[PDB]
Amino acid sequence: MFMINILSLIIPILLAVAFLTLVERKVLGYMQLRKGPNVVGPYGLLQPIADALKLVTKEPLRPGTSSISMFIIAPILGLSLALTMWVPLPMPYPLINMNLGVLFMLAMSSLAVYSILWSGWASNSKYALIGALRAVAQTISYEVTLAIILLSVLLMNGSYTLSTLITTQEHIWMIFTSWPLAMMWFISTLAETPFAMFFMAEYANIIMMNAFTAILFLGASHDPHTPELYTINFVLKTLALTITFLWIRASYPRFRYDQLMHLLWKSFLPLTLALCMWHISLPIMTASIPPQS
Amino acid sequence: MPLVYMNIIMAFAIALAGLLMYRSHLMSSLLCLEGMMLSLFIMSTLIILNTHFTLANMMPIILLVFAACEAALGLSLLVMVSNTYGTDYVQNLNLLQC
Amino acid sequence: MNPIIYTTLIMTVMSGTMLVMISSHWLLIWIGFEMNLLAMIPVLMKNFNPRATEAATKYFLTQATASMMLMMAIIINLLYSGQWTITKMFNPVAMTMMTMALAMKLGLSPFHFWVPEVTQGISLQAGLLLLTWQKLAPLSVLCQISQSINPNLMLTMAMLSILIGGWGGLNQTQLRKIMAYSSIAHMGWMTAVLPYNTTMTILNLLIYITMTLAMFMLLIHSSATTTLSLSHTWNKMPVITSLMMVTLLSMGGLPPLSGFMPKWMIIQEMTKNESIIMPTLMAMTALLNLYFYMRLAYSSSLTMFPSTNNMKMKWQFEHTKQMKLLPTMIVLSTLVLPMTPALSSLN
Amino acid sequence: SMMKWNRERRRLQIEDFEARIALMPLFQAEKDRRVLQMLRENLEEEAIIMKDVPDWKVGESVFHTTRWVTPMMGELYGLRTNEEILSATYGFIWYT
Amino acid sequence: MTMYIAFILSTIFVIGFVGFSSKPSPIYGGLGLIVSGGVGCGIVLNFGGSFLGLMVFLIYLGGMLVVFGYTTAMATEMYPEVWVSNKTVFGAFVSGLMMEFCMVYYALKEEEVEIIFKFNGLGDWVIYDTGDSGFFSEEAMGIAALYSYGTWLVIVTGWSLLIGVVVIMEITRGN
Amino acid sequence: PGIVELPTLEDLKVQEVKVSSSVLKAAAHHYGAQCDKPNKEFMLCRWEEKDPRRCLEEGKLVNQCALDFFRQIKRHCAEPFTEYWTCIDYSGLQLFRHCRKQQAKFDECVLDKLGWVRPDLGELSKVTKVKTDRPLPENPYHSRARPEPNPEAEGDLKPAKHGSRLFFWTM
Amino acid sequence: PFFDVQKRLGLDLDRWMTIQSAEQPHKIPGRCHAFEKEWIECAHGIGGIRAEKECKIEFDDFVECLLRQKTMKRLSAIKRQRDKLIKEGKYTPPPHHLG
Amino acid sequence: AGRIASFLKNAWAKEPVLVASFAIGGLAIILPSLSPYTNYAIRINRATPYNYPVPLRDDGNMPDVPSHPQDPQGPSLEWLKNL
Amino acid sequence: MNIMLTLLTNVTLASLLVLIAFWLPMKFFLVAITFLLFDLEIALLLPLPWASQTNNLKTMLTMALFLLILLAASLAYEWTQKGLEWAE
Ligand SMILES: CCCCCCCCCCCCCCCCCC(=O)OC[C@H](COP(=O)([O-])OCC[N+](C)(C)C)OC(=O)CCCCCCCCCCCCCCCCC
Ligand SMILES: CCCCCCCCCCCCCCCCCC(=O)OC[C@H](COP(=O)(O)OCCN)OC(=O)CCCCCCCCCCCCCCCCC
Repeated sequence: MFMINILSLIIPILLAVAFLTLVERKVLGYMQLRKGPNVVGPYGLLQPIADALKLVTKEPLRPGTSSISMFIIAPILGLSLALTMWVPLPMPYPLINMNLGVLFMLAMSSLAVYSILWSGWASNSKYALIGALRAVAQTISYEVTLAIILLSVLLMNGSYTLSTLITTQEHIWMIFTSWPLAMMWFISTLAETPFAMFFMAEYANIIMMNAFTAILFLGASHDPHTPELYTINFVLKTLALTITFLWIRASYPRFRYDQLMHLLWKSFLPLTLALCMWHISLPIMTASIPPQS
Repeated sequence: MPLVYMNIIMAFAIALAGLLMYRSHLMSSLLCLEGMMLSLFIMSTLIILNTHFTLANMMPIILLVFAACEAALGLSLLVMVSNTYGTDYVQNLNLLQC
Repeated sequence: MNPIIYTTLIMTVMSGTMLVMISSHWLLIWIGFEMNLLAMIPVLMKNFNPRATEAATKYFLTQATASMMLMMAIIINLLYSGQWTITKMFNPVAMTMMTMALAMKLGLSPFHFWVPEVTQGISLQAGLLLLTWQKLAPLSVLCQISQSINPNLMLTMAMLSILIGGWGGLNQTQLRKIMAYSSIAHMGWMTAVLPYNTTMTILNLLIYITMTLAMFMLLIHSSATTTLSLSHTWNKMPVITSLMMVTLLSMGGLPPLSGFMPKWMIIQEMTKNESIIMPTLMAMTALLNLYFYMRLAYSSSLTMFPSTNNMKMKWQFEHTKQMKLLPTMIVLSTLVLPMTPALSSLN
Repeated sequence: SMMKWNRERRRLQIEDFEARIALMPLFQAEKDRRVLQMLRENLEEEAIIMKDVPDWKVGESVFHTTRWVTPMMGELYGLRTNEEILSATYGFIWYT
Repeated sequence: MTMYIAFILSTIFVIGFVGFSSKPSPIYGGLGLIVSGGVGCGIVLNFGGSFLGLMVFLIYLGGMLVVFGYTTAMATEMYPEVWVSNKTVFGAFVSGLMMEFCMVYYALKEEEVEIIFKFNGLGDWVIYDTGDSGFFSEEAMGIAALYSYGTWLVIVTGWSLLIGVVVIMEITRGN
Repeated sequence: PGIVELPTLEDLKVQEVKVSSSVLKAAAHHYGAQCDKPNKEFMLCRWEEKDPRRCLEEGKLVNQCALDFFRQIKRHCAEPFTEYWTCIDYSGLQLFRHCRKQQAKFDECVLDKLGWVRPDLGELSKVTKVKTDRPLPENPYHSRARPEPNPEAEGDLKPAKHGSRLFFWTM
Repeated sequence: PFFDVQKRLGLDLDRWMTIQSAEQPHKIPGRCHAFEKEWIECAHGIGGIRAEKECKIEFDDFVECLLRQKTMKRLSAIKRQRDKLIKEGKYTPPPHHLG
Repeated sequence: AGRIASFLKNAWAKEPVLVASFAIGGLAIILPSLSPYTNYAIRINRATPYNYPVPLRDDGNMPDVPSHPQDPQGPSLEWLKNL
Repeated sequence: MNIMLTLLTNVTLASLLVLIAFWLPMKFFLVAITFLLFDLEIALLLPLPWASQTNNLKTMLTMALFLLILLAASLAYEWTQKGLEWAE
């Protein structure tokens, strides 16, 4: 029945990808004195169905100067990635308990840059070429802060096994030991994230990033007998983070590129190095090095 | 010596031959370059893991981290030769006739 | 380049070469070659002229190709013996594979087409580094594995290098091309004796090295880039051409001018190994190097050449460079033939 | 708080390791019998299958030295169901 | 049979190399190389190289090859070429397939060909040992010893990387 | 090139312990305490002899004492054994953390019924000596004869006869 | 090395990893540790010329362990006749072989 | 005094980031050889037994090693128990 | 067996969705190199969590700190000599 478990994950995540959009528009709506989708079905419950089947009935126009092969495989990778990093999440018990789950999460999430890079190239337009160039450099700039934060975070965890994160936190949320890193981590997650697909690809990244941040910094207690306790806690924590993720979507003017690079390489990277230096010696400092096994 | 072991070996040979003759593009030439180290990284990895050389697992990652110094310098040369001549085309590298 | 940046750049080039000569592990050897390449390119790209960019690209492509081709040979050795030491390799394919990779980085066999061009585009001062210091590390490795070398392959590399070294230099006018083709011919001379005796290779190394700085740095002091430009040196600096001519005569290998010392000992050592057709051929074609050596010597000091009116201006001013190590390099490269039994010191 | 909890985990890990140490020798004897049983079965099959060959007497020592080479995974199982090879060879690597 | 995992990934690695070794478009060569890099991880992972394999996916795939995509996009030749643009690309593609067809078919039939090395070889599943790693991942302990037994490999590796920075800015400075 | 000696199937017949891993780990701590000498001498054979075929009778003893160790805990408080190992088996990592009361319900028999004590931290990890009949192997690696080292140069240095002896160079 | 500076000052730069039977972390052994130990110990203080011929069986056995070549072909011809024998129904695998 | 206090004021006014990272790195690289716990850290690291403690051949006069894991002889882990 | 099975079905649903979708109806290169050089430095300091449990931890602390000091130096150099500042 293991295959059934995959569909018991991919589809609801796909629906979860579908259904937080109404949350977004109504949160973004009610924020600006507005109402959000509330006329199509009760409180816009059927609004996601109101757009999806319309989109699939819309003809997918293709640019004349577009390489079809790349134009159709770039979304293939984009969706394939966006629904793959959901598999090793230590949600109650992960589908895959890869001993190197954190590395697998990073390598495969850093692969998303290919989709946007190919989309700009395959589209073959002046707008698409720069937009791909801007998006990728913004993205490829920000794994170095991503990797260091996660690396330095995991010194006090014990290994890259994502299931071990629960044991590490247990007593207190792990933010209380690395809250300078949490703001370091959370901000970096904002910027790293056919056309019908591209909704799904980046969007699962939005929730999973917050799901990834949820387990990493704000853990829960996984009772061996009853697993529903971790389920509710995990969902509630990743909902609060995502609401915050859209809380800041309509609360700041968007970053400009020169500051976007300046913010990292001159005010985020050097501080990330110091915290990593702080969190590499502190387990040694207090003889609190964790067990890998 | 298993079938796969020399599936990398020929892959290195094909990558070497691809780098040993240029068609028209310096980027494509560079692609065969770190392709050769990929098989080189790959080939070393099977040897060390198969032989349980518990201390040689160092070598693969530093094989990659040092092949990068070639690559990083590699394109950075090309960006120079593709901004004076404009094109990465390698037939424009004959200005040193005499 | 900021002098502090340039000094550290040279410093790691020497460190990269030095690491090669002092590393037992095969992997560390490839690291030393990697660091040497990593910092050789910026030195060539110091003038920032298109010829330099051309030369650096050619040098990088052939050196990086041989570097990872070298790395492949080590892995095969690991594949067949599980070793990492430099004592004697255990796979005949790896023997040729690395011999090809090591040799290409010296530019002697058909793997030499970069050497004339890479030194041509880059500046004269950086050329001294390329043809003197970048030629010890690959030679250092070759001496260490001289036990397992394949004589049939290696001597074919020597014959071609000397033949191409003389023939190529005959047709060149740019004195940078003259030096590289002479350097290739000298490289074939030293490279022929590794299967027989590594010590004679070393002696050929120091004598060839000192000779190259003697010629190159004298060329620096004269500030000349062509044979015609070198011709005018007699009017401004008559002395410079006087020693420069005697260096050319020694470079040919005419006794008692030292520089005949390596060729003499190289012939003698191969003769002890019952190889007697081989010494004769290289010795006979060694005269080919002498022809363009005399040709360069002819139109610099032996016969004065039509100077220029503006040359009178140069007489009034004086050189500012302190030409460090130039004098003792000339003497050490022109009079040390009587002190040949110092061969025992190298052993 | 992390200092106190982490040391608690280290005390937990060594106790877990203590269980593994105290319980390892039984499997060493068990794995010892298993491979020797599997080798003896392979040689017994060899003494049933291969007679027509000119000179391939059973149980030739591939290694010159009279030591005990650790049996390499191939001739260990070798002549078994392809599922057995797949489970024995990859197994742990694929169990995830 | 999942036993085909023996050769399936390795032969895909070969055709991945022939894809870009035949000099297709630099974007296409990147596609061919990352595909080979992607399947190359499978061989390492099937051998136990989780940490080493994922690093290829990290720096080789998400790193090295991305900056190649950056440079190639910057070049943006006025007329990008396709795998059909030159028949030589297809000619090499059919050629590279033919040599691997010869090797594989020779491997599957006689198992004793003599190209360069002795060749030989059955399914790769043999060469594994029958030992156990206990509680320590043999790979992880190997690379963790970088800071313990390799305190000299680190210095030369680190020093070159900093020197790697100085050279990069020195030759791209542009005067 | 040599007979690969292999003991027959008849000698390879032990009373194999038919217990799962969780029950093994639950009683592992007390197993090591009260049955060290079988295991201690067997693995000394495994490390000294360095040959599986050389260590078979000791392989008989370790399993036999395991059965001898697994009989009294059946005879005395089999039921507390069940509850402990049925909770240990639940854990995917066999975590001893979420088994404390059931652990207490185990060792209080052996404290008073069998007179055993739960080993403390780092007790079974102690390296220990063993008194065994087994003689020290003459060459565990089956080393053959050794090559004769090259003779060492003897006699003091003397001046080189007639100097350099390099062509006409006399001294 | 060409210049054994590490020999003079007596500090280990690259000898920790040069062979597989060194002080491996946590004493995890190499696969051919036993054979390499014999080959190294046989070929010590003998010189490359003499040791290459004298300690030959040590190197050959260690090479076979390192490469898994000769006994692999022993297995290859094991299966070769098996497929060439059971196919025409000359013999049937026993129950333990079947599983 | 005057120069340094102004300089830190000069630093910490316009930019707090680099002075924060320099400080955090400063403690992170000085403090290692200050506290009496890095010796504790290496001791529990050595305490964790990965491989088996292979026994030694008993032939008399080694009172250090025990004849039983319950014996008082040999190393004592009680220091970590309160640690 | 399990891993690629999850990958296979993931792309397959990605395949079926897109198939019915299109059938039913100098500065930029500069930092990209610096990121490359930095990223390779990241891989060097990745195995740290296992390295924290070595027996030679005293030499680990100096060595592991050495990378971060040296890596920061590359950033510090790149910043000072114009460079890392967004070029034009
Ligand atoms: C013993 C103690 C050891 C550890 C001590 C650690 C040091 C002391 C604490 C340092 C400061 C706190 C940690 C670092 C924080 C970032 C530092 C930094 O660069 O700031 C200035 C940076 C840059 O500010 P700037 O660009 O104006 O100025 C920087 C300095 N100069 C001018 C020189 C460049 O601030 C930002 O980047 C602004 C925010 C950008 C993102 C926009 C969305 C923000 C959303 C905020 C609300 C949500 C927060 C969620 C948090 C996570 C929840 C899970
Ligand atoms: C192996 C075979 C021979 C090989 C070498 C052959 C060398 C000669 C031929 C070279 C080939 C080219 C042809 C000649 C070209 C000469 C070009 C030249 O520069 O000529 C002019 C030049 C001008 O010299 P000028 O600067 O005026 O200085 C004069 C001294 N004040 O003239 C000069 O610069 C010459 C200056 C001569 C200075 C020599 C000083 C000697 C001092 C000897 C002291 C002895 C002390 C004895 C003590 C005894 C007791 C202990």
